Amino acid sequence: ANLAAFLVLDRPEERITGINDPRLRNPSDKFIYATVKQSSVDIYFRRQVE
Amino acid sequence: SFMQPFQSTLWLLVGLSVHVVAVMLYLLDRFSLTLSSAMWFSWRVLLNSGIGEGSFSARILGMVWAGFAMIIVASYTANLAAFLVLDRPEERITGINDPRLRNPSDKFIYATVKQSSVDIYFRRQVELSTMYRHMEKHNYESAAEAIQAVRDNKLHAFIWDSAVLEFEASQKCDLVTTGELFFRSGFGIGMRKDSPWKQNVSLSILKSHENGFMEDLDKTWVRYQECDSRSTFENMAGVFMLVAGGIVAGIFLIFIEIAYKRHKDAR
Amino acid sequence: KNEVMSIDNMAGVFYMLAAAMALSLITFIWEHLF
Amino acid sequence: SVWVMMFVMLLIVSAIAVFVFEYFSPSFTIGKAIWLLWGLVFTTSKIMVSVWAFFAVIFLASYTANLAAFMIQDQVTGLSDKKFQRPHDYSPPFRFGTVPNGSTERNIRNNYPYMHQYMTKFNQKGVEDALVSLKTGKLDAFIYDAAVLNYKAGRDEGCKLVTIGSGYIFATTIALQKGSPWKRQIDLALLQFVGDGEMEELETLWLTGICHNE
Amino acid sequence: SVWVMMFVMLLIVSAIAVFVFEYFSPSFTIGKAIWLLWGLVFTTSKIMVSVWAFFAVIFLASYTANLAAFM
Repeated sequence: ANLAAFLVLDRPEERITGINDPRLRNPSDKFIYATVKQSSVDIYFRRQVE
Repeated sequence: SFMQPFQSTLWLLVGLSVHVVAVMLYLLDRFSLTLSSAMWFSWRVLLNSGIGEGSFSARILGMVWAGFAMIIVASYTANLAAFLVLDRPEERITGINDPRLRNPSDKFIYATVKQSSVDIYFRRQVELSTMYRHMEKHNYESAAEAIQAVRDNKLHAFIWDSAVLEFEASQKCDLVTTGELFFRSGFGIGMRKDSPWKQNVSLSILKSHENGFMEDLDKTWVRYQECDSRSTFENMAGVFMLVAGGIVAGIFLIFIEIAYKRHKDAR
Repeated sequence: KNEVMSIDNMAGVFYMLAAAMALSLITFIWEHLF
Repeated sequence: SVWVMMFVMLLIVSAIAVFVFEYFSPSFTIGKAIWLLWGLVFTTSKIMVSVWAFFAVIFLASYTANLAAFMIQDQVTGLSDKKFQRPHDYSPPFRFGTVPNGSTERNIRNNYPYMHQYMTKFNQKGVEDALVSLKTGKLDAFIYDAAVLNYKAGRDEGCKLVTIGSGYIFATTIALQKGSPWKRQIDLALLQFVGDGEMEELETLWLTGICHNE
Repeated sequence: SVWVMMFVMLLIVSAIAVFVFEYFSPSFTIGKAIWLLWGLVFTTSKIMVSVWAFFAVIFLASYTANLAAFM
């Protein structure tokens, strides 16, 4: 039972799904994200708000 | 749950493979016991009574049949865990965000009571306009009508009075509140504007909120009642049907067949 | 909705039956003519 | 009644084997028959009972799958616990604290004054006092502005601090000067904003962390 | 190369237990030794190989769980 269980079930991983995740929304120091300066990503961020 | 769900097609394939076992083992004899011996070696291993002992090559192929049997039993236990845990279990409406409200259908009919507050919170908001041409054409006049419409399997779901629904979920085993709240407001007292009974009444109300009388009514009328939560199966019942019928039918073949073999021994 | 089906019909046994018949052929030829 | 089904059907099959013995009679039933029954729970009719043995594999697999059913899929209940209400009747004595001269302190002074005589050994100064004192175990838990605690619930490192129960609210339920002309207009406004769902847009903006995505 | 591991380790431990009972000789090798191997894949040192038999249950359970992985 447990050998089927902990090869199928929970605690398998933790995978970032998008901007809607709290790992971007509530930022942390153990999650560091970056881009390249003077880029278009800089633009689409510095235009939007939230 | 069921019978054997495992493809009577495949069951015939398994039974004809049992014939493959028998036919092959009795054909591999005379290369160097010939009537029913290797029959019962075969049905001993494949069923799973013995794995025990009993020139080289037929025994090799019997061990191959043991490999077959263990693969086949592993497949059965695999799917028996699978379709008791996994998919196709249900389909449960989660909230207003579901397409069963958003893209309405004729096999999903939803209703309320006319001249109600739900009528108000719908006809004020916007993007549920497609709701009304369903939601206005099937309505009711009292709560027990909706209750028995759930009882009579007439209507699928309701958006209604949260306290009342948590009661009749906790009272009778037919009902479940699903989702979050909607249009979160309060229940209070109705008074005229020139009625001077605002302020002292409000004072008494905050006294009731702070002195536990709210919790007093929550005990004395709200929080008592529970139903069970699923904590001798149709698989069990079907297996006792099949096995009881088959073995009693075997009993009433044993007498006649072995008695005719007693006639053969008399010959 | 996790696009699988609701038993199983893998080839499987067919390869295993073919392996078993192949082993029967590999064994019963070696008759001791010497 | 499942174990009853087991005993009944094995009594039947034992009786069947006794029939088969007494018509072999032109090796112990009461002995060996029961032992060989249970032995493949875990010479012709021996076969007829061992038919059950193949179903016993299913009676294996069912109680695999049933346990594969059940092995795949708090402490304090509320203010009514005498954990709070009798702290020195339980060893060690408890540790609960509030922000000094808060509203809840007035409400429990209306409720339990002796409890306040215990609670005044437990004052704090700020939020991370509460946060670290739970993450270091310096106090047991807390009772406060509970929606605030719901905010700080979804924000924890690994989310191992959960407030009272599943949102059970105890001591339940905009400032205007008296005689202002401003009641009716602001009320009509706010009941529109409640009425038109933008409150839920606010909810999506500011409320949830991890915990409602349990 | 799981099947390779199986064939190799069974050849090794089989040859071991055979020469073990040949030192016992003051039952068949290529006969009974192989059959009693594979039989609990699916006289005191015999026990020592059936230790594997308990791990064989695990070698059952793994290919339950692995197929429970893929199914």
